[PDB]
This record gives sequence, structure tokens and C-alpha cells, in this order.
Amino acid sequence: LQSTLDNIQSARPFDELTVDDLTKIKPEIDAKVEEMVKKGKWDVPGYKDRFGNLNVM
Amino acid sequence: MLKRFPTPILKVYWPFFVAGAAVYYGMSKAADLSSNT
Amino acid sequence: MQLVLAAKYIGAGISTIGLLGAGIGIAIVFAALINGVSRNPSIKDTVFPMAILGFALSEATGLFCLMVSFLLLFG
Amino acid sequence: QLVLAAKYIGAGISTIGLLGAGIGIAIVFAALINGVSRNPSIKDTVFPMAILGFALSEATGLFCLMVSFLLLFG
Amino acid sequence: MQLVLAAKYIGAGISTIGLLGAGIGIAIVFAALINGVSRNPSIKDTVFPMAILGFALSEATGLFCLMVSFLLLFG
Amino acid sequence: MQLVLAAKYIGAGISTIGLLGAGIGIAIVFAALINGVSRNPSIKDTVFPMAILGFALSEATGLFCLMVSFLLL
Amino acid sequence: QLVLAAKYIGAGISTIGLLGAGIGIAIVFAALINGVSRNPSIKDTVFPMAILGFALSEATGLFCLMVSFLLLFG
Amino acid sequence: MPQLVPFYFMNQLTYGFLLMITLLILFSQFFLPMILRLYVSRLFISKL
Amino acid sequence: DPVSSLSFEPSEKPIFNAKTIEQSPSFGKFEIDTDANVPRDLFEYTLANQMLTAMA
Amino acid sequence: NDESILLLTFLGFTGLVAKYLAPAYKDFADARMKKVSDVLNASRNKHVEAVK
Amino acid sequence: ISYAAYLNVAAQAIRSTELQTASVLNRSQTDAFYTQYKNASEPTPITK
Amino acid sequence: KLQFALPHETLYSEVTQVNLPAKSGRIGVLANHVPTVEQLLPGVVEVMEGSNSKKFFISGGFATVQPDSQLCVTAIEAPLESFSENIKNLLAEAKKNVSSSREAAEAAIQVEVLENLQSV
Amino acid sequence: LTTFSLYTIIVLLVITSLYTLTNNNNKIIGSRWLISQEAIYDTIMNMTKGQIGGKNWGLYFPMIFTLFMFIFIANLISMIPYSFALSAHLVFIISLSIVIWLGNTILGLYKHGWVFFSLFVPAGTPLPLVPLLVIIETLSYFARAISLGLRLGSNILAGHLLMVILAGLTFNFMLINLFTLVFGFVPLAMILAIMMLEFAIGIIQGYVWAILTASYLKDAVYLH
Repeated sequence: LQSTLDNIQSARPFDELTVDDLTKIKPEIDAKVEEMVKKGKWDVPGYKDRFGNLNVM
Repeated sequence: MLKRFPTPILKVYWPFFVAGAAVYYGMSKAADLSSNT
Repeated sequence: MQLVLAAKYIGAGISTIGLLGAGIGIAIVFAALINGVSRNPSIKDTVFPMAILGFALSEATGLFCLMVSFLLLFG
Repeated sequence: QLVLAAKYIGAGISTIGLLGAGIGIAIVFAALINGVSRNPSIKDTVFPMAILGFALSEATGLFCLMVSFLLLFG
Repeated sequence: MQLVLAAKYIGAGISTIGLLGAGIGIAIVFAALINGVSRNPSIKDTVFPMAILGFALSEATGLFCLMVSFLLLFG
Repeated sequence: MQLVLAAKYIGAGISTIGLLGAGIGIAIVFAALINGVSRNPSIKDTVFPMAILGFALSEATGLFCLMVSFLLL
Repeated sequence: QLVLAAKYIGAGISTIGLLGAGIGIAIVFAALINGVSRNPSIKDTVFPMAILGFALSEATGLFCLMVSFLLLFG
Repeated sequence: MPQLVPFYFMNQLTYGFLLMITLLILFSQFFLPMILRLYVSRLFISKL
Repeated sequence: DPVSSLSFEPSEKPIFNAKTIEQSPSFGKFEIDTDANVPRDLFEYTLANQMLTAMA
Repeated sequence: NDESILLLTFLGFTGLVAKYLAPAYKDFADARMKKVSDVLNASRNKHVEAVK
Repeated sequence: ISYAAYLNVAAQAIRSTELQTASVLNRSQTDAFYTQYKNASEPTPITK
Repeated sequence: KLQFALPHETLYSEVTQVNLPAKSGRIGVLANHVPTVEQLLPGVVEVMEGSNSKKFFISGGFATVQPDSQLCVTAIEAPLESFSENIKNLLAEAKKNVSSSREAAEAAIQVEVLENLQSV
Repeated sequence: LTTFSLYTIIVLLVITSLYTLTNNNNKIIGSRWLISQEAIYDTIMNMTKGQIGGKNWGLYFPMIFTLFMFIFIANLISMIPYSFALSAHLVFIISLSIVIWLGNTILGLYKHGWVFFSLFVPAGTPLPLVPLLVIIETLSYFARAISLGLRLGSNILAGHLLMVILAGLTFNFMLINLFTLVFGFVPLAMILAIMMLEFAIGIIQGYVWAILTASYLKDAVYLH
């Protein structure tokens, strides 16, 4: 846990980083995307309840 | 930048593509008929 | 000859009358929009696509009048 | 020739009929909005009514239009 | 005779003007239906027959008009 | 010549009639606006953009009639 | 003389267009009196809006009038 | 606009329908999922 | 307010004015005519209805 | 030229856009960018707490 | 005449009919003669 | 659920069909109804729960459909059989009374009640 | 090559730049330009989620999106004052509507059999006019084929012709003596306002396309 606290401070894209790098650090990104593309849902459940959706309607 | 993934689209949009072929053929004949004016 | 050309121009003018009904129509849908939205303060998210739909359909009728005007205008 | 002229005149006259139908479509949609704003929630029940009303109003307009086309083209 | 034949085609057009009225009429019946059902959302089963009757009658006035157009067009 | 030119002038005159419908329409949009705003008060900031939109659309129908008038002239 | 005759006729037809604006103008002002009587105090905000609508409804009639002059003159 | 009626219609319409198939594939396979990538990445950050 | 059969807590409430009725927001989630004298009547009606309860 | 009148109106239109819209769209974009960043930094805080 | 005063006279009228009890009549009877007060000052005891 | 409530005679505190004479003319409430606020005018009222119908003479009040389908009716007193001959006698007196006799307004209300009585 | 062929190419290359040069190689916070096409994505996502049932909305969501974006760009480029229309070649727009209309009817026929024609008996009504209500529903049902295209086509075509006609009239209006050169700013301002209106109503028409051909699919995918 000491190591974990230190690890969070010196490695963490707390400004920004390539989202491709986030795919590189977790294949979970590609997994969720692939299942949604395969499903044909473009609705991401709860994306709009913790990020905007900028509706003009 | 661009992530190409396979989307099922052939097995989604098949009646659209079939309709496209019929109208395409019909427009060949229509173009020929309109050039006879 | 002269008569046929004349007739085409006349018929086009007559067709222009048709458009007037669409003119009033668009306003009527929008009037309802305003009245509803003022009633609720908050109906708008459901109502806005409905209002657009009514506008488009009403408008299309006037467009039909217009294209007949063009058909007669050009011949 | 008189007949060819008459077709074009006749066509023009028929086009006038469409104006009433256009107004008609608007009246149904105005009622849709008023009903929805009145209930907050009538929309799903009213929606098939609205389509039905649109279609019937439109049909009268369509008859004006087809008569116009028939006269124009012959 | 060109004059008589013309009179049929012209007269057909003139008849079509009447048809505009029926177009407005149908919509008015529907307008009442939506507002009414909104005002009491349970009146619908009684009201929907009444509405279809009113539609049919309004359409009929249009029909008689359209028939006179068709009489000139096709006989 | 005379007849065709006459017809051009006639067709233009007839075309003015189409405009009237839009004219009545524009008044209706503003009437609704005044009623709505006086009823709510506060709706006005949302409603005014919508009102401008309805006005614009009405105006467009008239514009089509106007260019047909010029063409017929 | 048919062309000259047509100018005077054409002017007449153009005059018809103005009637619609006349009704329209009244409709805006009717709304004004209704609104103002309903609210009392809306008036200072609403009055600029009212004048805008009033002018716009008139303007449609003005176009019809301009065309009357264009025909009449040539 | 100058030319409104050509007789070059089938020529035109061929390039038109070609553009439709091109854009359809292009959007569907490429450009829609990179927006869905932003959504999921943001949501994954929100989660973790 | 007679809190329990052995207790009483003196209690207060604010009576709703016609002003209250006017500017309450979900008054718009009820429906009556804009030319209704319902604020000016309802104020009076609830002036008494609230008061009678308070007395009881 | 006929069409040069149309080009003058188009120049006026793009001027109005650069006057009104380009700062508005800047502000709109800014607002959203901030929101994304704020969510991001919130999650960063959240996990640092959990460790402690 | 307040709205509830309007209702009051009507209620008072309605209990006279043939069948209606004393307790109703008592609910329509009042012994209070409102002694108007004023800023101390006090306009004399007067019937409510 | 229906609610007829009176400060000392609280009653039906939805019931199938309710027929009310209201400041908005006459109103009937059936199932879900749009949420309204109406001052109830002095009234002859029918409330039907099933086909069975109960007949009320109601002193006016206030009516409010709440959005949760609670028809809050509040009125002072009702119970139309109770209202039923002596009242006609009184009303004759009340007719005399309006002529000389705020009392004028009162007697006018009595005339309104007389119309309602003629309805009975 | 043809002018039309060149402008189909130009549209494709414009659309490519909106999804390649719209983000700095993708970063978490992204870039300002892609926020626009994010909001468009969401307001059309939530629109066809509002229309079409199932997840079938999302199966037709790429189609409804490239019908937005095509019309959105082709009614912006064609409004450039020395640019040659694609949309004012009506044959492409009208054909596209008829293709979609046929592909809806065929999709409906496949999905809901020959009881697809039960769609045109809308509701239980008095029996001697159940067939009437099929006839003057179906007549209007294949009026739906041409209405969708002809709306967009008429608006865009009329917009370009309107601007050009008024430009030609003010050119010869301001040709005369110098008193017309003076105060020829008021008609110029009117034309500028009309030109502002034509961009707006073209973006509205691309949206109107995409709601209306969601409504036709709403009927076709789920009967009634």
C-alpha cells in the first residue's frame, strides 16, 4: 500500500495522456468497445450520468 | 486516431443494398430515356 | 403558340396561391409550441421533435404547390 | 393550340386546392402539442392518433395534387 | 370542339378548389380529439367512435367535391 | 409578343396572393409569443429563440413566392 | 395596347396581397392588449417585441405593394 | 445554379451511390467507434 | 399542536398568501384558467381552512 | 460580375460568424473541457483516499 | 364578502333543512362578538 | 382514490365516476384526470362508486386533482335527502329579505341556493 | 471527369478532415473541434433512441448519422458562391429517398410478413370504412416515398436560385445613375439576411431528413 500510494503519484495521467495508451494499459477499453460494436449499441450505459451528452433537442 | 472495427452491416443493411441495385438499373434506363428528349 | 406560352405563365401564377396555406400552417404549429412551453416551462424536450415534425409535414404541402408552380413556369 | 393552353391553365387552378390541406396538417400538430403540454404525458396514447389525423388531412391534399398531375401530363 | 373540351379541363381545376375546405375540416375534428382526450385520459373509448364519425362526414363533403372533378375528367 | 408579355405581367400579379398567407402566419407567431410571455413571464429567454425560428420558416415560404414573381416578370 | 392594359390589371391583382397584412397587424395588437390586461406589468419588456412583430406582419403587405408599383409602372 | 438538367444522370448517380457506400462504411467502421472510444475511456476513468 | 395526550408543543405555521399561490413553481403542474380568480379566492379559502385547523 | 454581389454577402456572413460565433463556440468548448478535466481529477482524488 | 364568507352564508342557509341537528346549528351559531383592537387602542366590542 | 373531506363530516377520504359542479362549469373526473385546481361552486353532486350513485348537496368548497390521482374535495357541509320543503319556506322569506336587506349579497347567495333547491 | 464527380470527391475529403484533424492524436481531454461532432452524435443518438425501438435503432444509427453529415456538408459547400451543386442534382437526393423507402417496405415485408399490410389497417373502426381507411392510407403511404426527398430538394434548390436571382436584380438595379449607388446598402443587407437564412434552413433540412426517415423506420421496424 505504501508502494501503491507512491505509484499513484508518479504514474497517473492526471493531466492527459493518449487514450490509446489507456487501451495499452487496460485491454478492458477494447473489450467493452468491441462488445458494444458487436452488439450495435452506441448508447454507453451511464455515460450521460457522469459525463455530459450536450443534447440540443 | 482511427480504430477500424468490424460492424455487422452487410447483415443489417441487405434490403437497402438490394433496393439500391434495382433503382441503379432503373436510372440507367431513365438516363437513356431522358437523353431521347 | 402565343396563347400556350401565355397559359403556362398564367398557370404558374395561379399555383403560387397554394403556398399561402403552408405559410399560415407553419405559424400554427409554432404557436402551439410557444403556448405549451409557456404552460409547462419544461415540456420542451418531448415537444421539440414533435413540433419540428408538424412543421415539416405542413411545409411539404406548400412545397408541392411550389413544384407545380415550377412545372408550369418552366413548362 | 387552345387545348394545350387549357391543360396548363387547368393545372394551375387545381394547385389552389392544396392550401387547405396544408393548414389542416398544422391544426392536428398544434393539438398534439397542446395535449402534450396539458398532460405532460399523453404523448404515447396520442401518437397513433396524431399519425392517423396527419394521414387523413394529407390524403385530401394528395387528391388535389394527383388531379393537378393528371391535368398537367394528361 | 376545343372550347368544350377545354371547359371540362378548366372546370375540373375549379372544382379542386372546393377540396381545400374538406382538408381543413378533418384536422379540426382531430384537434378536438387530442385536446379532449388529454383533458380526460379515459374518455377515449367513447370519443374515438364519435371522432371517426366526424372524420367520415367531413371526408364525405370532400368526396362529393372530388366526384364533380372526376365527372369532368372522365365523363 | 403582346400576349406573352401580358401573361408575364399577369402571372406576377397573381403571385402576390401567395405571400398573404405568410403575412398572417408571422402575426400568429408573434401573437403566441406575446401571450406566452405575458402568461409565464420567465419562459421568454427560451421561447424567444424558438419564436425567431418559427418566423424565419414562415418567411422562407414567402421568399419562394417572391422569386417566382420575379421570374414571371 | 394589350401590354399596357395588362400593366393596369397586374397592379390591381397585386393590391389583393395587402389584405393579409392588415388582419395580421391587428392580430399582434390583439395579443398585446390581451397580454397587457392579463399581466399588467409585462408591458415594458413585451412592447419592443410587439413593435417588431407588428412591423414584420406589415412588411409582407409592403412587398405586395411594391410589386403593385412595379407592374403599374412597368 | 447553371446546369440543372443534364442527360449525364446515370454517370452522376453512379458517383453519387459510390459516395454513399464509401461514407457508410467509413462512418460505421472507422469514425463512429472513435467517438465511442472517448465515451468508454472517460467512463473507465470515471470508474477507476 | 397537541403533541401527545399528556403533552402540547406550541406550534406555528405560515399561512399561504395569494402571492404564494402565484409564485409557487409547481402551480404550473396544476391547471386552471389564466383568467381564473382562483389565487384571490383560494387565498381566502385557505386562510380559513388553515386557521380552522390551527384552532382545532 | 453578377455573382460578385453574392460574394460580398458571403464575406459579411463569415465576418458575423467570426464576430459572434467563434468566441461563443470557444466558450462552449471551454466549458466542456473543464468538465472533463474536473471529472478526471475527481477520480484521481477518489482512489488516493481509498489507499489511505 | 370573502370567498369563505360566501361559502359561510351558503352553509348557514343549507342547514335550514327539516332533519338537521342542533350541533350543526351550533356550528352555524357563534357567540363571539369580536372586540376589535388597534395599535394599545381598542374599538369597542362589536358583534362578529 | 377519491377524497371528500369536510372539517366535521369528512366523507370519501379513484372512485368510479364523480360529477361535480365547479367554477369551470361542470366537471367529471374519471380515472387519471389532468391535475386541476378549481373552486367548487355550491352544488348538487353525484359520486358514483361502481354503478351505485350517491347524491350530495354540497356547500361549495375547493377541488384539486392531485397528480397522484387523489381528488381532494374540501367542503363545509353536505346528504341531499337532508336538504329536502322547509327550505322552500325559508327561501320565500329569503326572497322577501333581499329587497331591503352585505345582507343583499347574502340573500343573493340564498337566491343561488334557491336555484339549487329548484334543481332538487 | 465531371464537376459533379469532383464535388463528390470534395465532400469525401472534407468529411475525412473532420475526423482525422479534429483531435491532437487523441488525448483524454480531446480537442475543441471534436466536441461539436460529439454533441451531434449524442443528439442523434438520443433522437433515434427516441424513435426506433429495440437496439435496431443503433443498427440503423450509422445510416442516420451519415445521412446527417452528408446533407450537413452538402448544404454548406453548395452555398459557397462559386460552387457547383450535388444536392441541386435532384436525381441523387430523390433516388436516395426512394431507395430508403423501398428498403423500408422490403425490410417491413421481410420482418412482418404479408401482415405488413396490417400496418395499413391502423385501428379498429366501423367495419364498412375499415377498407376506406386502408385505401386513403396506402395512397398517402407511397406519397411518403417522394415527400422526404422533395422537401430537402426544393429548399436547397430554391435557396441557391433565390440568392442568384436577387443578386442579378440588384446588379441591374444599381447599374443606373449614382443615386442608386447611394442607398443600395439596404437591398444588399436584405440579400445578406436571406443568405443567412439559407444556411440555417439547409442544416434544418438535414435534421428533418433524419427525423422523418426515423419515423418511417419506426413504422416499418415495429408495426403500429
